[PDB]
Amino acid sequence: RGWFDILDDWLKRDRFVFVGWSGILLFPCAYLALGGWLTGTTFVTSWYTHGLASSYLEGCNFLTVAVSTPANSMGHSLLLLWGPEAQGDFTRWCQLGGLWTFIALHGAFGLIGFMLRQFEIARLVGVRPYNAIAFSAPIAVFVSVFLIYPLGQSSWFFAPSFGVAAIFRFLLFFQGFHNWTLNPFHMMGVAGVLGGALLCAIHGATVENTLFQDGEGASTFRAFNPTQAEETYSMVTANRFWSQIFGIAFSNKRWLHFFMLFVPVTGLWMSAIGVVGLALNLRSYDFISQEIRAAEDPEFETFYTKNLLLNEGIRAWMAPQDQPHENFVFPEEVLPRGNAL
Amino acid sequence: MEVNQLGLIATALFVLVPSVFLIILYVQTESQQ
Amino acid sequence: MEVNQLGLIATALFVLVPSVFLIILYVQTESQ
Amino acid sequence: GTFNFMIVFQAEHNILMHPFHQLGVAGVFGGALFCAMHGSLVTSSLIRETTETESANYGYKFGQEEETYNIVAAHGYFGRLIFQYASFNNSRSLHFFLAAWPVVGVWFTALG
Amino acid sequence: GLPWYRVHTVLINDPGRLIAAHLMHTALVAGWAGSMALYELATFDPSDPVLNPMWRQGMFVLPFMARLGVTGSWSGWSITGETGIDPGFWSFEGVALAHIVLSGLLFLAACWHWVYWDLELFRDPRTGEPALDLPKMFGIHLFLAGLLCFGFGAFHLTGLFGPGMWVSDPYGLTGSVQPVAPEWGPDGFNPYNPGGVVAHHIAAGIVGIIAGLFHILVRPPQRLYKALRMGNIETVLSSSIAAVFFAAFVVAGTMWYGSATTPIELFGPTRYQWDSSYFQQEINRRVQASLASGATLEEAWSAIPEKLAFYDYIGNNPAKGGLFRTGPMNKGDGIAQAWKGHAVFRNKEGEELFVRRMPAFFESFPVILTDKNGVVKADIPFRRAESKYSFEQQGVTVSFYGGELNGQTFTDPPTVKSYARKAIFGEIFEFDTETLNSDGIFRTSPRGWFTFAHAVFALLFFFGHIWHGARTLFRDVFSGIDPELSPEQVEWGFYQKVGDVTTRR
Amino acid sequence: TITPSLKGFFIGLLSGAVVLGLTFAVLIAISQIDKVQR
Amino acid sequence: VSGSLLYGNNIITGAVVPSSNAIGLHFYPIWEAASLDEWLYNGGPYQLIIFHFLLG
Amino acid sequence: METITYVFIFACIIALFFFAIFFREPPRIT
Amino acid sequence: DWRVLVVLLPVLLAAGWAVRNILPYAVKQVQKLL
Amino acid sequence: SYPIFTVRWVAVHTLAVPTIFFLGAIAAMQFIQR
Amino acid sequence: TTGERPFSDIITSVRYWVIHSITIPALFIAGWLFVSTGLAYDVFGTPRPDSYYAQEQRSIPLVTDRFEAKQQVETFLEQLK
Amino acid sequence: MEPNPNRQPVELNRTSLYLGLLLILVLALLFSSYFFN
Amino acid sequence: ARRTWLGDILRPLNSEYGKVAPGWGTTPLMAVFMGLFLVFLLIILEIYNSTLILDGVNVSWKALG
Ligand code: CLA
Ligand code: CLA
Ligand code: CLA
Ligand code: CLA
Ligand code: CLA
Ligand SMILES: C=Cc1c(C)c2cc3nc(c4c5[nH]c(cc6nc(cc1[nH]2)C(C)=C6CC)c(C)c5C(=O)[C@@H]4C(=O)OC)[C@@H](CCC(=O)OC/C=C(\C)CCC[C@H](C)CCC[C@H](C)CCCC(C)C)[C@@H]3C
Ligand SMILES: CCCCCCCCCCCCCCCC(=O)OC[C@H](COP(=O)(O)OC[C@@H](O)CO)OC(=O)CCCCCCCCCCCCCCC
Ligand SMILES: CC1=C(/C=C/C(C)=C/C=C/C(C)=C/C=C/C=C(C)/C=C/C=C(C)/C=C/C2=C(C)CCCC2(C)C)C(C)(C)CCC1
Ligand SMILES: CC1=C(/C=C/C(C)=C/C=C/C(C)=C/C=C/C=C(C)/C=C/C=C(C)/C=C/C2=C(C)CCCC2(C)C)C(C)(C)CCC1
Ligand SMILES: [Fe+2]
Repeated sequence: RGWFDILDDWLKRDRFVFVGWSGILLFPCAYLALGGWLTGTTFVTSWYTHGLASSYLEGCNFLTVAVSTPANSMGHSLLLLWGPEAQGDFTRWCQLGGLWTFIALHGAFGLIGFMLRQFEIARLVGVRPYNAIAFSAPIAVFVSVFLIYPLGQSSWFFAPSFGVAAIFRFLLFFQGFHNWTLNPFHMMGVAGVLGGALLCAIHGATVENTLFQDGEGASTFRAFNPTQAEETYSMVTANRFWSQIFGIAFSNKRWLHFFMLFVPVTGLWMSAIGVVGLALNLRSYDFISQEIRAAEDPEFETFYTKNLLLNEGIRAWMAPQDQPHENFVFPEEVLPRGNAL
Repeated sequence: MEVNQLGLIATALFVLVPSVFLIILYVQTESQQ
Repeated sequence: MEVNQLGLIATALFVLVPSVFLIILYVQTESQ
Repeated sequence: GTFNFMIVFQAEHNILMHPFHQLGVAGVFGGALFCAMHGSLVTSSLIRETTETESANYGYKFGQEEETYNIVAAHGYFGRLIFQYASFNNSRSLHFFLAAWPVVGVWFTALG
Repeated sequence: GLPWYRVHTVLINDPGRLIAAHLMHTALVAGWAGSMALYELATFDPSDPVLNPMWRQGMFVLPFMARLGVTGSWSGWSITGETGIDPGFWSFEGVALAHIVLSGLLFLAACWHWVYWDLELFRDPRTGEPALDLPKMFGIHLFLAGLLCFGFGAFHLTGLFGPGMWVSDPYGLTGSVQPVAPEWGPDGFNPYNPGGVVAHHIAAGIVGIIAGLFHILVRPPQRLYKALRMGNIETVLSSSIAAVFFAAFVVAGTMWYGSATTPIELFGPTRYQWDSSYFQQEINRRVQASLASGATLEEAWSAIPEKLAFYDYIGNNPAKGGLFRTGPMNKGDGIAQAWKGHAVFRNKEGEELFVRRMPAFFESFPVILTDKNGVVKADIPFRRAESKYSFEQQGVTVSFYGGELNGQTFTDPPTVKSYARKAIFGEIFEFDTETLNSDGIFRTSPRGWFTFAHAVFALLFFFGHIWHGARTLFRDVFSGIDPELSPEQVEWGFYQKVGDVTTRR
Repeated sequence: TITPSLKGFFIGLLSGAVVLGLTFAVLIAISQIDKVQR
Repeated sequence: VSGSLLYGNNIITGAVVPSSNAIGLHFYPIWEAASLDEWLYNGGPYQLIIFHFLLG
Repeated sequence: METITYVFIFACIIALFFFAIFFREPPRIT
Repeated sequence: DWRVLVVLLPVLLAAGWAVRNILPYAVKQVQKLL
Repeated sequence: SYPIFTVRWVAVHTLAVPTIFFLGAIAAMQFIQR
Repeated sequence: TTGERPFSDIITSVRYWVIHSITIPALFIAGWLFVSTGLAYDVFGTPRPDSYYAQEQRSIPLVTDRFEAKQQVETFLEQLK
Repeated sequence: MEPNPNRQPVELNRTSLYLGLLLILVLALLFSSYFFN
Repeated sequence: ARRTWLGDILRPLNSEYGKVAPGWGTTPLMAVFMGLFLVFLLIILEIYNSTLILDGVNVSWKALG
């Protein structure tokens, strides 16, 4: 019964918000990532890193406000407050993009803290730790996208900035420069997310329409008791229904709920891998066979060659404002354009 | 189309090797029960 | 050497298919 | 061709900046999240019916009348992961929430 | 029946067959190494380390042999281009042979240990159950690890008893295997200092010996044994995976940014060398200094070694590849033959013009010409009808200094434009595209392929860590929660401390 | 010798120490005052 | 625009292409075409497919 | 050859569908 | 500068006001910690 | 006999307090003109 | 169920609203002042509508050096003095 | 010397086989275009 | 089980399964090495990152001559 054990006691008390040992990492870091994002979006500009306004103070609304990435010139600098870039000056630190590293790193340690909490609470309660395991998928996306991707690039400048329209911009960048929609790892992600949403909706709907009549009321919610031993819907009728509508159905509730874990988690992991490739401009940009034929045969046209024309438009039209440090000057006559437009 | 020749053997094997593996485990499961 | 590159897939399936057949029969024998 | 359609749609309609598309993403991302959540929570709270050498799935038999996981145990873990009252203890309300969130998000993105 | 995803769990309580599986894994890995080297040897062109170095030929294990001092072939060539050497037995071939003989001896060991699994050594003398004393194993293996880490650095890297390692000048021109002296001061933590690699293995080696010794004599505290399930071989798997992905991240990173152990003559340049125009500045330095020392234009550029000029070319940028663009870089832009010369563009007014270089992000990039001050004075227009900067209007010409086109000037717009189109890639080379039937699309280098693979495996191994760590700490409920978990344990307030049933109220 | 960034390092290092230590000084105390009965 | 496998597409790039802008919203059944060759050039299959699919 | 490969794989999936539906392990109650 | 105390004054009065209305009840909780 | 200051108290005010301050600043912002 | 005071019971209590009918507007006013005084601009370095560009300037004042970047935006700010 | 007591039978039910084949066939269908390139 | 010459030799090396030092043992000392090793990785990392800048430590290729 020493101090360590006394603190364990106190951390693990059953209270409205459980603390745990993981709370020591989670809570400060989660609160600081979120404070940094609300602080930056309210007050802080992107003028010096990006030539953009990005805060409510400047006239931005909820969609356009962002905590923007540091200037490309900062490389992959940690941009510590006390570091040689900002030399302790909090004002300069904001103006140089320090809040982006602040948010990203405190955010990274918070996700760790959060998944530690999932492990901690599951051990204390005596459940298997599959919810923690599932949470590995959001971690993978976060690190690959916000950390790995810009680390393979020239700077943090090219990571996503923390904001609604700034993320939209990130999406469009990845189409035009990486042709990310063509990437089978994104496609596997798409099918995991869409497959997830489908499973979510189809499983909720099935339970609600194979219910057992357990209460007298038109409102079927009242007739469930959290401690009842009985399944509250018929798996048998659900199974016959889906077998006759769709041909196959689930017959094993355990497989079903595992598959629900499996689909979206795997989807996310696959997309993380592909972003890791893009860290290196290692893209699924082209099909070589298509380019060779099309170079030689100017009547050959597919949706594949149509979409690269659009990526070419995107790059040339957005690059100068989206990468100001490159001092891209594209005179009117070099801009790719179709007829009339 | 000027397509990578090894795509064919790669697709074939990518398909055949894992499938044969599955079949092997299935048929020997059925012969138990 | 300017060989027939269809020969590689031909050789490969020549071996894999019938060999797979035998392996499947043998394993299902060992489990009954 | 799909990608072509969605790139042109964005040029001509700025769909990313359209609230109904944003609700679609909310409905699709949330759908995937809650699929994972519900799957991981039911999976987390399976009742030991098997040994370490067999699939846990064999602990459920088709049409058995008892439930095959402990929802109070799942509630107790998830309520403590967040706080008690952000966690469901009624399986009907939970599965209706599961159904409604993606359905409505996608209604909206279809309406977008 | 075991499900397919669990078949190998039959080793968990069977140390001999575990060893036999590890032996078999080691066999397959050493056999791969031998087979890969032999394939590379069968496909490598040693005849031009200037313009057809190994990293252009998609060589992957070759450079790791070269890094540690294997540089010659029994055939008389060496990767540094000298001819008529006798490398002794430790040629590329001898090394590939060694690993194959190794693979074979490992294979037999595995058979023996699989059959003779029931060795008394593995049984706990008290209880007669199989049992591994993992804390002591750790100390033994750490001690070995330290010995070898120490000797690697003490003897091999020094050249004390051994060859050293690949070192080179900052511009990867004059590399060779050299013995390296330890750097013991603060610059040995500089990743670009090879002497730090020596110091590291000497110091870390000794620390390994000491810790090994600690870990053989000193039993783990009871608190820690219980906390980390030190009775459970899977806790070692979880921490071992963790360590492995730590290290895989480190090695992807130093491969991508570059360090003393990933030199550009064996792996190719980094993308940052293009980003910062690293080679271009050195090149311009040399010409400026050639001209200050009263050399003609022709003379100063002809003095640029081709090797240096080839680095200043975006086709060797590892960030210009594609995921399904397979094979060696030569399969894309072809096999570099000659440096054509440095291209100078001038408008009709004798102004010198500068082609804006393609950045690594861009699959395609427009041709824009500028003056020393950054101002646009010529381009290739997309829309012709309102174009004001066309090469035709501006009278752009290209003159070549050095290389094969030295002293030549082209004025016909189509040619001028054509060299302008290559000048965005940097320095302009002649390529053989026929030999490999090159398709003209940039591929990444071994630097790229290595970083991609190791960053992906690392990320994947993080999930391994999480999986087997969860299984170690929740072994008791792997198969399900206790079927008599009552609500008091799980409902709120019942216990002051969560799950601690001794704190009711 | 002793450079600005090296002073900055020690500033960071000491700040972290303070913040961790203070945080743990607080947690030791509260856990000592408000124990579980058992 | 070529959409089918035998005309130089793969699984990723192929498509049944939408019908001609020249048709607009006009109904274009097979029997409104002079011939299948016309119907295929102008993208008749798309309409046939989407109308049957949406009904079905 | 690529055409053949694509259509072959597709055909296998359709056949798999056939077996998965009409030749499933039939579900048996309790 | 002076703007800071402008900003900070309501939050001092806020805390001061809450300080007053809760002080009595807040001491009974501390006595109860043994 | 409830406690007034709890861990809970603190998490609530850790968020609620700067939320309001922030809402006041963003309110003042709607009257800024160029 | 854990021993803290129910939320529903607090926000209907008279004592609660006696404190918070002060503490909420004080915080709302504090925040107002943070902005209305101009302090928020100076703390964070956020440009005022008149100080994005110098009068005849349309160059963004974009940071271009890593370790001189502090001196760079300091220079741009004086190009408004 | 005794025969090894750690051996175990492996199972793959028919549903798992249908699922695994579908996974592989669909994976092949997705990547095949990239392999041919 | 099968006894062998090499097994008898190695025997005492695999003979203390489950043996532990009481209580916390050396754990406080471990934590000193862990804490030191962290600071050491921080320094190594920030040197590579160039937020730590030291005299005579040119973190560039140009530190090969
Ligand atoms: C507890 C969780 C936590 C965690 C994990 C982090 C983690 C981080 N923070 Mg954050 N921070 C926290 C809480 C936390 N913070 C709190 C509570 C505050 C409020 C003050 C802040 C405020 C804050 C700011 C303002 C900044 C960070 C930054 C950082 C980063 C750099 C930290 C660093 O280099 O440490 C270095 C120090 C250590 C690692 C401490 C090590 C402990 C040593 C080994 C012990 C030394 C003891 C000594 C020898 C004994 C006495 C000596 C003698 C003098 C007597 C990192 C991502 C920076 C950042 O994000 O930049 C982008 C940054 O600018 N933090
Ligand atoms: C049918 C359309 C579709 C669908 C379904 C998807 C689906 C996906 N896309 Mg793709 N995308 C599409 C179209 C689509 N895409 C198109 C047309 C393009 C143009 C090229 C892109 C471009 C694109 C990019 C550029 C990227 C994706 C990514 C992704 C993945 C996002 C994963 C995720 O949940 O991130 C959500 C983020 C996380 C899970 C990380 C952790 C988040 C933590 C948990 C949040 C904590 C919040 C905190 C508590 C505070 C909240 C409160 C605060 C707001 C106040 C997913 C696989 C991403 C990806 O693959 O990366 C792996 C990515 O980078 N997409
Ligand atoms: C990884 C562990 C480790 C180990 C085993 C060593 C080992 C060594 N260091 Mg390194 N060192 C390390 C980490 C390590 N260092 C780190 C992380 C840094 C910061 C980047 C340094 C910075 C450093 C400096 C600046 C110097 C050394 C020196 C030395 C040597 C002993 C010097 C002596 O007798 O003074 C006592 C040393 C010790 C008791 C052991 C290490 C204590 C710290 C790390 C260094 C002490 C600085 C020293 C007093 C400076 C004297 C010179 C002065 C004129 C500046 C020895 C080879 C010195 C040397 O060889 O001269 C070039 C030296 O000047 N080291
Ligand atoms: C770390 C491993 C590694 C690395 C980095 C390299 C790197 C390289 N090799 Mg080597 N090689 C390796 C392992 C490796 N090799 C092994 C193990 C073998 C034996 C198979 C070989 C055999 C080999 C040969 C025979 C050749 C090379 C060549 C090359 C070069 C070209 C690489 C290329 O085009 O990739 C192409 C890479 C891809 C197309 C990416 C593959 C990614 C796959 C498709 C992902 C699979 C997805 C999966 C199914 C996802 C679903 C899972 C989900 C459902 C859960 C390059 C230097 C070539 C060269 O130039 O040598 C002179 C060459 O001819 N390599
Ligand atoms: C040193 C590395 C290492 C080791 C020794 C193990 C060992 C084990 N794992 Mg773990 N694991 C690891 C890494 C490792 N794992 C990593 C990195 C991951 C994340 C991908 C996992 C994820 C994981 C899961 C999710 C599970 C295991 C399980 C197991 C156990 C049964 C596995 C089995 O029978 O395979 C059976 C596998 C096959 C029959 C075929 C595998 C075919 C794969 C998909 C592709 C083939 C790749 C190729 C052969 C070569 C490898 C390439 C490269 C990595 C070298 C066994 C104790 C299982 C377990 O816990 O049982 C209780 C389990 O459920 N592992
Ligand atoms: C954009 C999509 C998206 C969001 C917003 C999101 C959000 C969340 N998912 C959580 C959980 C999960 N997510 C899961 C699966 C998934 N989650 C997905 C997608 C998302 N998940 C998908 C697609 C899946 C399917 C696999 C699982 C399985 C879980 C959980 O178990 C967990 C939970 O409890 O869910 C109910 C919660 C983690 C809370 C937390 O860490 O607190 C701590 C907060 C921290 C550490 C701060 C992190 C800081 C972040 C990373 C950076 C800063 C972000 C800014 C402040 C805001 C930026 C906003 C602009 C970008 C617009 C949180 C509500
Ligand atoms: C979206 C899903 C929500 C569905 C709604 C239904 C949920 C069902 C709840 C359980 C069964 C029904 C109980 C009915 C009751 C009901 O549904 O809720 C009412 C409940 C108020 O509870 P009181 O204890 O005030 O009263 C008991 C009530 O049950 C009244 O009946 O709401 C809250 O808990 C308010 C506190 C949130 C404020 C917390 C802010 C600070 C949090 C900081 C911590 C951050 C997160 C943690 C870090 C990770
Ligand atoms: C960064 C930093 C820091 C920190 C910070 C913090 C921590 C902050 C916080 C902050 C906060 C914490 C904030 C908050 C705010 C919030 C807000 C601003 C909100 C808003 C809201 C709204 C507006 C909403 C509304 C609505 C709607 C719209 C609809 C639905 C409903 C509702 C009502 C929700 C420090 C100091 C450490 C230092 C360093 C730097
Ligand atoms: C017996 C004997 C012998 C012999 C031996 C031999 C001859 C060996 C060989 C060996 C070898 C010959 C080996 C090999 C190996 C290989 C392997 C092991 C491979 C692997 C691969 C992999 C694993 C891959 C994977 C993949 C793919 C495929 C695709 C891409 C992606 C990845 C990478 C994932 C001697 C005489 C010496 C001695 C005595 C005895
Ligand atoms: Fe369910």
